[PDB]
Amino acid sequence: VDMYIERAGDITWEKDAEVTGNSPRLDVALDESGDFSLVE
Amino acid sequence: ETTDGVYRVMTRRLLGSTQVGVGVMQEGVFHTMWHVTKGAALRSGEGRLDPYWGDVKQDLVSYCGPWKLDAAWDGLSEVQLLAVPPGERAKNIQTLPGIFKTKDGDIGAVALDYPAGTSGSPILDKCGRVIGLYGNGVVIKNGSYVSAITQGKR
Ligand SMILES: N=C(N)N[C@@H]1CCCCNC(=O)[C@H](CCCCN)NC(=O)[C@H](Cc2c[nH]c3ccccc23)NC(=O)Cc2cccc(c2)CNC(=O)[C@@H](CC2CCCCC2)NC1=O
Repeated sequence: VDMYIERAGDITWEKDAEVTGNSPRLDVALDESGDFSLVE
Repeated sequence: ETTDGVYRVMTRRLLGSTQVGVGVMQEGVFHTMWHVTKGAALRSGEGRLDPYWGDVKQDLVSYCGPWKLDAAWDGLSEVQLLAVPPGERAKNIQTLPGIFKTKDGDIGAVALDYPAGTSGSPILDKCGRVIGLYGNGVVIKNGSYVSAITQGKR
């Protein structure tokens, strides 16, 4: 299995970008395997 | 072979390639999410990058050296996901993070949905610093996605 990387761009902030998405406040738990879960 | 930038993480078998993730090269260290590589070595041009550090619970791994990304979301400002989806050009998406409330403190979180192979795309503050990586999160009731802004310890 050949796992490799290739450049995709410079890391910069974009002026006048698309502002989208909501901003949810969520109670969550994190297990030792790195999985988040929602708290009922 | 280690020039700063955002990179696609690819796999190739006997046919074409697949994009399994994304990562950040900074200060000679490559940073990505553990579930992208499982700590496998990465080919970069002619060279090889070896895993140096990782933590399955943080879902992070670095190559060539210790974790270098230390910028933190200020809890207040909008951020940009520098999304690098498979087969698509890198695109900046600005958003106001929500919050994961956990027993061990609050983590900023972004309500943006992309394919699995977008994992490891960096999240930026206004100065262009990487405040975390995208791709470890939760699915809510309506089926949409919320990613933690996952940041390691330097
Ligand atoms: N499911 C939605 N809406 N969006 C996800 C976004 C994935 C972004 C990158 N991160 C991941 O791949 C991680 C890997 C694993 C890390 C583990 N430590 N993964 C995840 O965090 C979640 C975790 C999770 C699964 N269960 C949960 C329940 C509660 C809380 C947490 C979870 N894992 C999933 O989300 C798996 C899943 C579950 C169900 C369905 C699908 C995938 C199929 N969806 C997709 O094929 C794409 C579709 C988008 C493409 C772009 C346009 C918008 C749609 N979306 C998606 O694949």
